[PDB]
Amino acid sequence: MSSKLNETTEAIQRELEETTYQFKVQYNEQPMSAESYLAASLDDFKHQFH
Amino acid sequence: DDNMMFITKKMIEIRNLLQKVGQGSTVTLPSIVVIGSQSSGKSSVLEAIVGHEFLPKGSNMITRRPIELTLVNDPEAKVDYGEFPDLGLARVTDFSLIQKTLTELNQSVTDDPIRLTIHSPNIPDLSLIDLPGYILKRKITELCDKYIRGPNIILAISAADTDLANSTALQASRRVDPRGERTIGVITKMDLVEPEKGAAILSDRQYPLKLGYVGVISKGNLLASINRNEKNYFGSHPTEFGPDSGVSTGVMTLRKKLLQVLEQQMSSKLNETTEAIQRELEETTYQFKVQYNEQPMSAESYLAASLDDFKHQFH
Amino acid sequence: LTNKYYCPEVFLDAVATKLAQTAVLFLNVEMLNDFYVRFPREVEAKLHEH
Repeated sequence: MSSKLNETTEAIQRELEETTYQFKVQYNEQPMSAESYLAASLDDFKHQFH
Repeated sequence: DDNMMFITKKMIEIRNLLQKVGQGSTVTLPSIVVIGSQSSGKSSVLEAIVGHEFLPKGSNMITRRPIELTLVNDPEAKVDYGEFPDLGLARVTDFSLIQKTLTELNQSVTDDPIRLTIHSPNIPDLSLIDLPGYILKRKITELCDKYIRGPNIILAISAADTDLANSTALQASRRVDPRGERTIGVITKMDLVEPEKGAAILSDRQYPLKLGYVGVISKGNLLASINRNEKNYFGSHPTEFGPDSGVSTGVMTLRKKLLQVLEQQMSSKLNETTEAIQRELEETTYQFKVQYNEQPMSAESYLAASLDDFKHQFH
Repeated sequence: LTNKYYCPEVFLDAVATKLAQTAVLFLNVEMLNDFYVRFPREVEAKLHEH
């Protein structure tokens, strides 16, 4: 397991470095909670209706 | 005869609510007021204890503040437990703790009367209050005279050793009630008198009142005992004060009579009280009409209204 | 206006409009504004709760 530790570890880093650059190209890494989305939509619907 | 207790319990619950409505809730329902002279006052405290179960009383009492006892029928409840309304959610098992606290309030000594609530299957629900008995002293009579004046049902006690003319309790009950129609008398410490002596006292015409007098000697498993002795003792002179004798005695009949009277008088003040509450509901409803046109509102509607506003604003 | 029994079309149309308009005043007040006050609280409570 220890001997496989160095190879497995880098390979996780590889998958992560990829994910991070996909966060960078898609969405420009801007953070997002579901709440931050629902809040923005709800504040738009409340201005529209009133 | 459960339908029978129940009417009283809901009435006492109502006494407590009218009590608690608000600042203008001048209105209320009556209850038993207990008054006794010094030998007579000792007799009263002992009797009240004897009446449901043993409870901290006597020793030395300032008697500065009244104690409102409100009792609850306790069917389905297995522990003699009594609690303090303000001392919220606290239930006391042993009445010795009740003795240390309520005595800790007696030596603390406002004029506020501590409310009490006790639940025991043996006790019938009641609603008596015990104010200091006659013996600073002027201050004490001012209070007693006050409490007695209004149409409460007044429970005077009298020590047998003292003559009737002499005792302050019965004489003050005759100061505020000349007709004696709203006041019952209890003759205490009656175990040390001849039965002739009981007939002298339990029955008199010298100062007669509706509801009669009730002689009784009052002084674990103490309840049952005071009960077994009361049953046993009339046996010596069963004739002089036993069934069909014009006098009435022992704790069971007196409690029957108290039930009845409370139930009767309260039923009486019930219409005028209810009229009064309707008046205070009408006032509040009309103010709802002139102000806010009776339209509904919850705090959540008010905050939601304002936040929709602030959000359009900031955008 | 006096030939009202001669022009039942015009009369009935006028009866219809008036009823519609005074009916409309109570309708607006009692229903419409009730809707403008309750609707946003209702949408917030029920959305967040959902």
